[PDB]
Amino acid sequence: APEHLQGMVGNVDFDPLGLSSPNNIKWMREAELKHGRMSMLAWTGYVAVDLGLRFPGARYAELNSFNAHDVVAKKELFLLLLWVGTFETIGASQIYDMSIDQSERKPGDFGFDPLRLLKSPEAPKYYEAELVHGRAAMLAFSAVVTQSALGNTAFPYF
Amino acid sequence: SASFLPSILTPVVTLVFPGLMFALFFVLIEQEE
Amino acid sequence: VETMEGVGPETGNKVFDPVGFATLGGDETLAFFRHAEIKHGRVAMAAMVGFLFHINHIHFPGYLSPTAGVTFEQLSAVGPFEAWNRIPLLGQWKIFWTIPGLEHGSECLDPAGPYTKGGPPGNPKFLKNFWDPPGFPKKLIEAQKGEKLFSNLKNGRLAMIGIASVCAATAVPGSVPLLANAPALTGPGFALPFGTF
Amino acid sequence: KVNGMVGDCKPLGYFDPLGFSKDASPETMAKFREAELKHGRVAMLACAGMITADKFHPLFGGKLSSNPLLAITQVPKLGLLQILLFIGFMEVFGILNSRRPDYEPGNFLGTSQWETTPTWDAYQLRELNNGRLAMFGAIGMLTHAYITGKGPLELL
Amino acid sequence: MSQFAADYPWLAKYGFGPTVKAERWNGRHAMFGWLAILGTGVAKSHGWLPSGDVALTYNEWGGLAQQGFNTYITNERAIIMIAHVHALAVSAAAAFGPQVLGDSLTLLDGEKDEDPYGLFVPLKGTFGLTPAAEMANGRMAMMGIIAVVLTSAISGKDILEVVDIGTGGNLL
Amino acid sequence: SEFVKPYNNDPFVGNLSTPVTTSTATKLYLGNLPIYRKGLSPLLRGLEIGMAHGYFLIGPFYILGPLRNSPNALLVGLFSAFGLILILTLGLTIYGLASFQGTEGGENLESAKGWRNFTSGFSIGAFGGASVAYVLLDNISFF
Ligand code: CLA
Ligand code: CLA
Ligand code: CLA
Ligand SMILES: CCCCCC(=O)OC\C(C=C=C1C(C)(C)C[C@H](OC(C)=O)C[C@@]1(C)O)=C/C=C/C(C)=C/C=C/C=C(C)/C=C/C=C(\C)C(=O)C[C@@]12O[C@]1(C)C[C@@H](O)CC2(C)C
Ligand SMILES: CC1=C(C#C/C(C)=C/C=C/C(C)=C/C=C/C=C(C)/C=C/C=C(C)/C=C/[C@@]23O[C@]2(C)C[C@@H](O)CC3(C)C)C(C)(C)C[C@H](O)C1
Repeated sequence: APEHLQGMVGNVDFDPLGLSSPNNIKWMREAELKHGRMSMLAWTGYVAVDLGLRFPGARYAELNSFNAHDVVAKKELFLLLLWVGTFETIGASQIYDMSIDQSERKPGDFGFDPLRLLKSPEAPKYYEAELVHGRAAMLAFSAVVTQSALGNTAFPYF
Repeated sequence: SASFLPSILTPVVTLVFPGLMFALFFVLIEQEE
Repeated sequence: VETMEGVGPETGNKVFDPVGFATLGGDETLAFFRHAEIKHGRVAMAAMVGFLFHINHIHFPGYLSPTAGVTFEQLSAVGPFEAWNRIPLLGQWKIFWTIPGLEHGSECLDPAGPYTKGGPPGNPKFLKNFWDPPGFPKKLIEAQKGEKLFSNLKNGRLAMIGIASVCAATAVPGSVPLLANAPALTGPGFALPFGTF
Repeated sequence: KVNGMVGDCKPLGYFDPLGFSKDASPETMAKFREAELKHGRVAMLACAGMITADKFHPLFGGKLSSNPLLAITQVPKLGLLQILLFIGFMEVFGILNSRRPDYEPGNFLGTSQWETTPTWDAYQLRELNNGRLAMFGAIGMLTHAYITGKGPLELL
Repeated sequence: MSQFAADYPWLAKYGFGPTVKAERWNGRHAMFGWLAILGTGVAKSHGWLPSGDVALTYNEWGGLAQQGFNTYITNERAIIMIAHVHALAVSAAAAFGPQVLGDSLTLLDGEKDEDPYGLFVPLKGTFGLTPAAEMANGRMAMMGIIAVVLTSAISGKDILEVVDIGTGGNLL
Repeated sequence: SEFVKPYNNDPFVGNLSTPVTTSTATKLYLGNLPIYRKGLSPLLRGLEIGMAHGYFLIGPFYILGPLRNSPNALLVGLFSAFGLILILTLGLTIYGLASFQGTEGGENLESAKGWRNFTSGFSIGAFGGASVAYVLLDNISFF
C-alpha cells in the first residue's frame, strides 16, 4: 500500500512506479477523471460514427472516424474547440483554486449534477462506476485508434 | 565559424545584460535596513 | 416517491418500472422526469394535430413572407418534415426565439420555485392566461381537473407513441403495419433546425 | 410626481387607465419604470440612428437606406456579435444595479447620494417624454421601412 | 557555499549560484539536451524535413535574415532555432507560472535548499525515480556534454559527428 | 441640485464625489473587475488580467510590425507578444521584490505570497491569451 494518500474511490493501491507525491494526488485524480470522461466520449463517438451514425448532409457522410479529422478541422471542429475551451477555462479556475487552497472541491467535482442524481442512495456506486468506466474507456479508445491506424479500420477494428 | 559571433553576442550582451543589470540595480536601490 | 400520477388501470395499478430510472435519483429527479414526460406529451399532441392538419391540406389563406415567395399552398404540397425545411430562414428564427422565451419564463418566473423544489411539474399557470386565454376551465372543480390531468398524461403518452410511429414510417418503410404505404408521409422523415444545420 | 415617481405631464396627468398601478407593490413599480426608461432610451437611439443613417452612412460605403435591409445587406456576423456583447454587458450591469439596496429603477448614476431639486425632476420628465415620443417614432419608422422600403429622411 | 552566501546574499537567498537546486536543474537540462542532440542526429540521418542549403530571404524574415558577415542564415538553423524558442517559451511559462506538480526553479519564502550531497550517490538501493539517481544521471549528462565539446574542439569535427565516432552506423 | 459633493463625507480630503468617481455604474464596473472583485484569490485575479492583456498584446504586433507583409506575420507577432509578456512578468517580479519585503503573506495582494501568486497567474494567463488569439487569428475566415 503506497503511502497514506490513497483511500478514496477506485483505490486498489496500484502504484508500482511510485508516481504519487503527497501534493500530486488531487491533481492526479483530477487528470485521471478528465482523461476518463474524454475517453468515454471519444470511444463512443468513434464507434458510433464507424457503426453508421452520420451527421445529416453530404459532407459528413462517406467519412470514417479515421479520416474525419483533417476534413472538418477548419470548419466544424473549430466550434467544438471553442466550446471545449470555454468550459475548460472555468474548469481551470476551479482546478487552480483547488490546487493552491480551497479545502473543498474534490477532484472531478465540477458541480455538474443538474438532475441531482447524487441524492440517490447509490451515489458511491456511481463514483466507482464512473472511475472504472473511465479507465476501461481510456484503454478502449487507445486500442481502437492504434488498431485503426494499422490498416484495418472497418467497424470492429480487427 | 566566427560569422555567428555577432548575431550571438550582440543581442545577448546589449539586450539581456543591461536589462538584468537594471532589474538588479533597482532591487539593490530599494532594499532597506 | 412513486405515488404521483399516471399509475392506473391497464398496467396492474402499480408503477411501470422495469429499469430503475424512478430510483435513479431522488424526489427532484422524479419531478424533472415528470416535467419532461408532460412537456414531451404536450409537444407530441400538438405535433399530431399539426401533422393531421398537414395531411388533410388545411393551410392558412395567407402568404407567409411575400419577399421570399414561399406560400402556404406549396408548404402543404410537400410532405411532413419537409415543410419545416422550406420555412424561409427568418421564420425558423422567430418560431425558435418565441419558444425559448416561453421555456425561460416557464422555468424562471414561478412564485413557488422550480418543479423540482416547490410547485407541481407541468404547471406554467403563472404565465397569466397562457394556458387559458379563454375560460374553458373556469368553473371546473378540482376533482374534475385532476381527472383531466390524468387524461392529459395518458393522451400525451399515446401521442408520443404515434409521432414516433409517424417518424419511423416516414424514415424506414414498412415499420408501422397499419401505415404500410401511404400517398403522403413521403419525405426525409426528420427535420433539422434551419433546414441543413 | 405621484407615488415617488416622476411623470405626470400637463396634457394628460397621471396616465393610468386599466389600473396597472392600482394596488401594486413598489417592486412592480420599479420593474415598470425600468421597462419604460429602457424602452425610451433604446427608442431614442433607434430614431436617431435611422435618421442619421438615412443620409450619412460613411462606415461601409453605399449601404442603402431601408432600415431592415441595413442589418442584413452587410454588418458581418462579428459586428452583430459585438453589438450584442456590448448590450449584454450593459444589461448585466443593469441586473447588478437592480440587486443593490439603493435601487432607484432607471438610475445608473445613483443620484440618491446627492441632493436633488425639482429641476432634477424636470430633467427626468424631459428624458421620459422624449423617450415616449421616440418609442412611437421608432415603431412608425420601422413600419414605414417595411411598407414602402424607404428610410425616415426618405419617403419625403 | 557560505563563501558564496556571504558574497552574494541576494543571489543565494533565491537558490541561485552553486547550490543543489541549480545543479539538479542543470542536470535535467543536460539530459533533455542530450536527447535533443540525439534527435538532431536522427534529423540529419533521415532528413525528416529541414534542408540546410537554402537561405532565409529578407522579404520573409526581416533583419533576422542576413546578419553575421552578410552571410545567409539557413533553414536548418532557423528550424532548430524556432524549436528552441518554443522550448524557451514553455520554459518561461513553467518558471513564471503556478508551481504545480513541480520542484520550483527558485527557493520559496524562507525554505532551505535540499542536500543529497554528491560524491558517488549510491546507485544500488536507490533504483527507480529517485532524486539521487536522477541527480547522478544529470551529473553524468553534464560531464558528457563537457567531454563532447572538448573532443569536438580538439578534433576539429562537428559536435553532432564527434559522437558519431562513438556510435558506429547510428542515425546519420 | 448639487451632484458634486465632498468625497466620503469628508470636505478636506483631496478628492471629489463627482458623477465619475462615485456613481453606482462606476462602482459596479470598478468593484467587479478582477483586481477588485470580491472573493478572488490573487492567482485568479492575475490569470483573468493576464488573458485579456495577452490577447491585447498580440493585437498590434501582427498588423503593424516590420514583417506585416510576410507569410510569417502571425508567428512573428506571437513571438513579439511573448517577449513583451516576459518583460512585463520580469517587471512584476522586480516590483514585488522591491515593494513587499518582510511581509506576512496570505491572500492579500499586498504581500510577498500574494504578489508571487498574482505574477504567476498573470504570466500563465498572458501566454495563454496570446496563444488563443493566435489560434483565432489563424482561422479568422471561420467568422
Ligand atoms: C572596450 C572595448 C570594446 C568595445 C567598445 C567593443 C565593442 C563591441 N564589440 Mg567587442 N571585444 C573587445 C573589446 C571591445 N568591444 C575585446 C577585448 C574582445 C576580445 C575578447 C572583443 C570581442 C568581441 C566579439 C567576439 C564580438 C564583439 C562585438 C562587439 C560589438 C557589439 C557589442 C557586443 O556584443 O560586445 C560583446 C563583447 C564581448 C563579449 C567581449 C568583452 C568586451 C570587453 C573585454 C569589455 C570591456 C568593458 C569596457 C571597459 C567598458 C566597461 C564599462 C561597462 C561595464 C559599461 C561592439 C561594437 C560583436 C560584434 O562584432 O558585433 C558586430 C562580437 O561578436 N566583441
Ligand atoms: C411599454 C412601455 C411603457 C411602460 C412599461 C410604461 C410604464 C409606466 N408609465 Mg408610461 N408611457 C408609455 C409607455 C410605457 N409606460 C408611452 C409610449 C407613453 C406615451 C403615450 C407613456 C406615457 C405615460 C404618462 C403620461 C404617464 C405614464 C406613467 C407610467 C407609470 C405608471 C402607469 C402604469 O402602471 O403603466 C404600466 C404600463 C404597462 C404595464 C405597459 C402596458 C403595455 C400595453 C400592453 C401596450 C398595449 C398596446 C398599446 C395600448 C398601444 C401600442 C401599439 C401601438 C404602437 C399601435 C409606469 C411606470 C405615469 C407615471 O409616470 O406616473 C408617475 C404617467 O403619468 N406613462
Ligand atoms: C541594441 C539592441 C537591440 C536589438 C538587438 C534589438 C532587436 C530587435 N528589435 Mg529593437 N529596440 C532597441 C534595441 C534593440 N532591439 C531599442 C533600444 C529600442 C528603442 C529605441 C528598440 C525599438 C524597437 C521597435 C519599436 C521594434 C524593434 C524591433 C526589433 C526586432 C527587429 C525586427 C525583426 O526582424 O524581428 C521581428 C521580431 C521577432 C521575430 C520577435 C522576436 C521575439 C523577441 C524579440 C525575443 C525575446 C527577447 C527577450 C524577451 C529578451 C528579454 C530581455 C530581458 C531579460 C531584459 C529585433 C528583435 C521590431 C520588433 O520587435 O518587431 C515586432 C520593432 O517593431 N525594436
Ligand atoms: C425579432 C426580435 C423580437 C424581439 C423580442 C420580442 O419582442 O418578442 C416577441 C416575439 C416572441 C415572443 C415572445 C412572447 C411569447 C410574445 C412573450 C414571451 O414573454 C416571456 C417573458 O416569456 C417572450 C417571447 C420572446 O417568447 C416575437 C417578435 C417577433 C418580431 C417583432 C418579428 C419581426 C419581424 C420582422 C421581419 C421578419 C421583417 C422582415 C422584412 C423583410 C424580410 C423584408 O424583406 C423587408 C424588405 O425591406 C427589404 C429588406 C427590401 C425591400 O426592398 C423590400 C422589403 C421592404 C419587403
Ligand atoms: C573546486 C574549485 C575549483 C574548481 C573547479 C572546477 C573544476 C570547476 C568545474 C566546473 C564545471 C566543469 C562546470 C561544468 C558545468 C557544465 C554545465 C553547467 C553544462 C550545462 C549544459 C546544459 C545545461 C545543457 C545544455 C544543452 O541542453 C541544451 C540546453 C540544448 C542542447 O541542444 C545543447 C545542450 C545539450 C548543450 C577551483 C578552480 C580549483 C577553485 C576553487 O578551489 C574551487
